Amino acid sequence: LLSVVGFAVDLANVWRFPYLCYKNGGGAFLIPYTLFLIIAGMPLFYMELALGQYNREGAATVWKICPFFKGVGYAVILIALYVGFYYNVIIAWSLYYLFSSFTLNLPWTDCGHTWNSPNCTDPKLYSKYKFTPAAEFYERGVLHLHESSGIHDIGLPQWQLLLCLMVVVIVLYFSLWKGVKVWITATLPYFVLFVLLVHGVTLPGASNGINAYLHIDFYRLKEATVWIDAATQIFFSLGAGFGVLIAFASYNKFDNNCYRDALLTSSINCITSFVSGFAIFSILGYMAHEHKVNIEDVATEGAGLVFILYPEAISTLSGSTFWAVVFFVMLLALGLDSSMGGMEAVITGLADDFQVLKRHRKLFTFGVTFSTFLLALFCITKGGIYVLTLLDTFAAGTSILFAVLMEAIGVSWFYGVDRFSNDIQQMMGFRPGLYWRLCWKFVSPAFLLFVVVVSIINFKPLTYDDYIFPPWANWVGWGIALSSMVLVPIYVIYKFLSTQGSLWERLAYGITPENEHHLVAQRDIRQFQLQHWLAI
Ligand SMILES: *[C@@H]1O[C@H](CO)[C@@H](O)[C@H](O)[C@H]1NC(C)=O
Repeated sequence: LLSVVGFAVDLANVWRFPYLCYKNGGGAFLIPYTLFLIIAGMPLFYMELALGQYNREGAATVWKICPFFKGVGYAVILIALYVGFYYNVIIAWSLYYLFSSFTLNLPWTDCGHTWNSPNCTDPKLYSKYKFTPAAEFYERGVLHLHESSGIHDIGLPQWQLLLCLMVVVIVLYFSLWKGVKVWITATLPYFVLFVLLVHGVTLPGASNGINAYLHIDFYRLKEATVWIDAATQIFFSLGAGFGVLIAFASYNKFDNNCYRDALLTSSINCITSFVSGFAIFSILGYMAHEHKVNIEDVATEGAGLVFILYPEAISTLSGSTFWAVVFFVMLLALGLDSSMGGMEAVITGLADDFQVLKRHRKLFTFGVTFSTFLLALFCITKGGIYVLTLLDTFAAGTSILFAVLMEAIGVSWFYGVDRFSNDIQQMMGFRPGLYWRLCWKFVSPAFLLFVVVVSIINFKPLTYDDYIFPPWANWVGWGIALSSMVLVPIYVIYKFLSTQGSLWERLAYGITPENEHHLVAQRDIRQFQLQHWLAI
């Protein structure tokens, strides 16, 4: 139970799920989330865990089972880097909020400070939500967003955010430069969410919030963005698609039970997400009651909802300083562990691939943490929330859905879901079952392909709150998405143009596992027969 709750909650469930829910309503986002967690989330979580635990390799080198698909591991490592770029910036925000939380008069309470606009209006004394003292502290006091007109005109990095990001990358380096990889980081998210839930239900005007949460709008389900949001958040919360699961299972015992691991992680994720949305909407209803505004336009739908929503919940608690310090220490440590997991996925994959990097661990981890620092300097600029939004919507998006779709395809169709079931039976001692095989070979790939094509053809232009990104920003975002999606066909063409022989024996050498290339020469290969593909 401790092992599954330690990683069942991460920075995703606590930071990204609130604004993805609020942006898409109440249960209107919890319906696709649960359907994808049961249909595609849990099966592919269990598939990645079993793959890593059996093959004993990272994300990139696990594809010695089907060599044409190593581009998928390269893609997930690139996605992990891209996501760490702004995870470190979220941790910088957590550090700045924790540092600001060490006073009796919390800064996000009144409008009497130096960062406040002349239009800062607090209820204690039909407006907009950017004129509340909490949103004024987030935008004008932390981000300094008021000094940039858009993603074209981003300023220089923010000094305080620069120091916070330096501290983050330094602690990450000193946490990863020897460690091949705890009670508080695993128990405190749930305790904080429990306190949040109970104090939210006791708040005035939060019943309107929980009703707006429990009201499921099906016209939102008839459109396509809620499903893309739910799929991407499923793969963020569970960690499938960043190479973290395969890298972490590479170190698990051979007899370890990935079935029970996946089951507990997925069930705890579903319950945690439901109660997380419940508490988030309790606070949002309280804010709509306090600010005399509608619930649908009471806060931002960007990445900074938590840093506006949770400070306002804290300011209502008794002993606001203690609870602010506790919540932001929790957020700091949680996102810190998440970013450590991502960077360790990157390092483990690229070190299992190239041994010159496995022998040189300190230099490689310095190069990894120092590349994620220079490219996170863009997200701590004055217009860095626009770059962070671009990355958040494009780094892991259609890209991660495509990567996980190709993982499913390469494990189920080309390697064999029957071979995978035999390997799983060899690890644990029991066959997966019919539901798991039908989801691995047919249900999850079909749902993921549908979500990918719908994510491409139902693309809405990128926006911040009321800021329409220029078209070139959308082109740059699609370049960010394609930079990892093209690794799969590029590597297929590279592996085909680097193997001697005729067409069919090149194909055979590229779809046969590396350890039994002996049988390729004697022409006894499974995938060239029909009984391999008709196995359901
Ligand atoms: C913001 O304050 C400025 C002060 O000159 C002025 O534009 C107005 O009072 C406020 N703007 C809006 C849109 O309320």
